[PDB]
Amino acid sequence: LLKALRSDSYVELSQYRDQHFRGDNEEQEKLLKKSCTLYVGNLSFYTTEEQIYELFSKSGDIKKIIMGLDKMKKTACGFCFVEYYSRADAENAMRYINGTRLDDRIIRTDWDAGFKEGRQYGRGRSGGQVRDEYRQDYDAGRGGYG
Amino acid sequence: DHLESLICKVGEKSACSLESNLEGLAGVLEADLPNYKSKILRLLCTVARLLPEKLTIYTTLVGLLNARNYNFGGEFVEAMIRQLKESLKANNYNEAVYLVRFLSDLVNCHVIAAPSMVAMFENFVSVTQEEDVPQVRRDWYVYAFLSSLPWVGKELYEKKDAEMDRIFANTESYLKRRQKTHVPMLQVWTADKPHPQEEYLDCLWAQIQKLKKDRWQERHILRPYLAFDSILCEALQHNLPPFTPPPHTEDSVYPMPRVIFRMFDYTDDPEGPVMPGSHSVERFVIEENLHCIIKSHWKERKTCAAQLVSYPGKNKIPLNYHIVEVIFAELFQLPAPPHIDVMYTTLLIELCKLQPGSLPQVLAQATEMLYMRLDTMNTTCVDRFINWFSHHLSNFQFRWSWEDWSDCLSQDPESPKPKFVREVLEKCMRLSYHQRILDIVPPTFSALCPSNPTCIYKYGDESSNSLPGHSVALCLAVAFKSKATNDEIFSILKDVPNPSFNPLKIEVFVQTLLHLAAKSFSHSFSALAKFHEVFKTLAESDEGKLHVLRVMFEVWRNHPQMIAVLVDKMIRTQIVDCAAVANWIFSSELSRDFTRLFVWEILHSTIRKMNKHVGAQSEQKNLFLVIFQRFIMILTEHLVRCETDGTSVLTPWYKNCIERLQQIFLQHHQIIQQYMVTLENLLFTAELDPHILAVFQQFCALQA
Ligand SMILES: CN1CN([C@@H]2O[C@H](COP(=O)(O)OP(=O)(O)OP(=O)(O)OC[C@H]3O[C@@H](n4cnc5c(=O)[nH]c(N)nc54)[C@H](O)[C@@H]3O)[C@@H](O)[C@H]2O)c2nc(N)[nH]c(=O)c21
Repeated sequence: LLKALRSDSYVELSQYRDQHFRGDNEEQEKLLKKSCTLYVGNLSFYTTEEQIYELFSKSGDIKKIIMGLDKMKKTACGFCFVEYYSRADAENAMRYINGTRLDDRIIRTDWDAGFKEGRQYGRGRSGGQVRDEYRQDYDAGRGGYG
Repeated sequence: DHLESLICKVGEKSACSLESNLEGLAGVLEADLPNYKSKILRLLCTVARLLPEKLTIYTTLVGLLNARNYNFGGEFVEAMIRQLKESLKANNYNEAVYLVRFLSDLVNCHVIAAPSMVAMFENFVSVTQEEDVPQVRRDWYVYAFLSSLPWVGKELYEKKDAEMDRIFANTESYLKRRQKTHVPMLQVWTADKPHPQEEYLDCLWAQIQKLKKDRWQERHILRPYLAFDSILCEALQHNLPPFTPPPHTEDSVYPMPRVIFRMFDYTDDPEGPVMPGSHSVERFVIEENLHCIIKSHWKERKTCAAQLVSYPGKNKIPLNYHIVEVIFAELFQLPAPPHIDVMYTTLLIELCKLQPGSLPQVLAQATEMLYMRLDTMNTTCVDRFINWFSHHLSNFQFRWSWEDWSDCLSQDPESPKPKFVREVLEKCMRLSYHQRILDIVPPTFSALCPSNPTCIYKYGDESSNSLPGHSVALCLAVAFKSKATNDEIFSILKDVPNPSFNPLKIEVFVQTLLHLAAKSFSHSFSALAKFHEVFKTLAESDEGKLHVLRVMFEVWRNHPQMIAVLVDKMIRTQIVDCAAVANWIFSSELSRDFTRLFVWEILHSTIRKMNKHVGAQSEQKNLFLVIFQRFIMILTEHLVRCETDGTSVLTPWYKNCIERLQQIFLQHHQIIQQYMVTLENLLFTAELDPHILAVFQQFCALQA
């Protein structure tokens, strides 16, 4: 074994950490490092569960996909969760699907500690995702302005 | 840590020359020999085994260290031989080859005496003399020898040309008697034009013949040690102890034979460097090193693309072409690619990003070529092509010059090209939507576009009051809306006549439960899970499961993706079993969509789930037996009907059927190997039409 050949940067944990996560940081990472669930960001509002299934199945069999919804309008707000049956399949989505297109948008994947009720809603004051509260630009696939 | 980084980094980006860095590293290692000889020996043996793409860089380093310290050189060599035996013992023949090549090139570095290597190679070729041993065993030792020649052939001949000629005689005689039964099962194309897809050993032999004819002179390999002729020449060499190939045992596993992928020649790149020919050792080395690079960096797509693009050689080559070719060679490799299919898609995207002014064009060109050669392309490879191309298109706004492929519009809809376009468009829609795809294609292609994936209800606003259990379902529609329980729906299904197993009860239950959930996948999954108790009851029978599938299909036959996800869910929740799904696939109901990709994706997904079932060897074996039977039967019927009606055997339907059977073996060869006796005695016997039997004999040749 060689350190250089073991390199797997795409599978490394990101800097994100659920602040609402009922638990310690060391514990949240403990779950992230064995998770088979991924958070997917920057999705178009008209991106469907079917399209996410077609794309993410290229790295393995999907157990469940939970679309992110506006805590008020209860509509797709631009993100989702994808759970795989095995860790290896989630990793290949992190290595090869992450950073590629879905509806002509570059999507981002990140390890997730595990789904829970309520985590599928936008924590944004307006209902959608937090990030949309600050964006200045006009995103046709995100409703427009912030 | 520190030493490992130094050794692994030598040869990379540097303000200094390679020779400079090499001599600079030899010095640093020599100095650490007293306190870290053990660690240095291990690290060197390791790069020799895991970094073959840098073979000459490290053989030179060893040569320089050997010159400064003859003792260390002898320990290194001894250590290499030991690792080789352990590699062979562990059935790691693939890594064993890199070690044999490392030892060979060491001769050029004046570390190992030429006679020693010649003696070892003689023992390698003697393996072809062993009796009652797998051909794949004999092949490997022959391959290990020949694939080493590009590096050490010259030296070995200039010192023992007499001994080398005896070896070549025995080698040639052996190659002449090998069986080629496997070839047809591993070729990406049956046509021998424009490029024959050659058996790996026949190709390598031809390349070595060309090298020998050229006085052992090749123009590609980088040999840093030629810059240290002063030091190395005055360096003492070491002898290799007699080598005895570990005897064949029932636990011996050898590499399967291969067929060389080939799609390019110098005429595909006229305004570029002259592409080394299919029968030159340069082509072999180039491809082997690029495959190795991908093997080393497959987990890091950006780093992998950078390493491929920075690939070095003694003379200029049309690298972009070699890179794209090697990638398709992996993607289309039979039985399977070395890495997960999706990696190749992202890898090509990363390469386009790195060579924006040249790679995209070479790729569009290759895509054009693959399309135009689709007529004799194997179905397994076509599936990967379809999946790559569509995925690729979705990352570039689905932009493509479809009019360049209008030649398919005037062909039989079952023919390869038009079928390919239809499957691609269908795949693109799954990554988008109907109207989207209908707009990206010219009007003359609207026909080849996928129909709109709309649900189908037999008891809808089109139905009639004169339908079996009509009103019973209409009452269920309200039952589901009013949020009822299993027990409630059960009693509602009581008012259904029996034309245990009740066909109508199941039909109205499915035709209604699915329709009222035709919204999303989660809407269906949540319905199956809710009334799961009802499903189990209604589908306890085998005819029950088979009917659930037949109804579900008549409800979602225009939404192939929904069928797939529904079938996968029912199996995982025990609503149906893998056996019922396998029978359903060969049922007359899907006879019209039998050649469509979704059918085989569902089958293979079903087999995969079965392969994961713990403690289900019997069930798994039976799943394969059933599949083979159904194939043997439909293929036989076709073959007999063609002999009785004097019709064409090789029809598009037949090409698919026979290749889908082949695909079962290719995709699950390791498991199926356990069924050899049962298959030779009960299913694939001498009684079968040779067309069918040949597929089984090809499968057996992979490890015979
Ligand atoms: C990015 N995510 C999100 N998630 C998971 O998705 C669910 C919905 O959560 P969401 O509405 O995306 O919000 P988060 O809880 O995820 O919060 P965020 O990190 O956006 O909080 C940022 C904080 O920073 C402050 N802030 C100041 N200025 C700015 C600015 O310009 N931009 C942004 N974005 N923030 C700014 C904010 O006030 C705030 O305090 C939910 O379940 C969540 O867990 C997710 N999951 C994973 N595994 N990985 C991810 O990357 C994400």
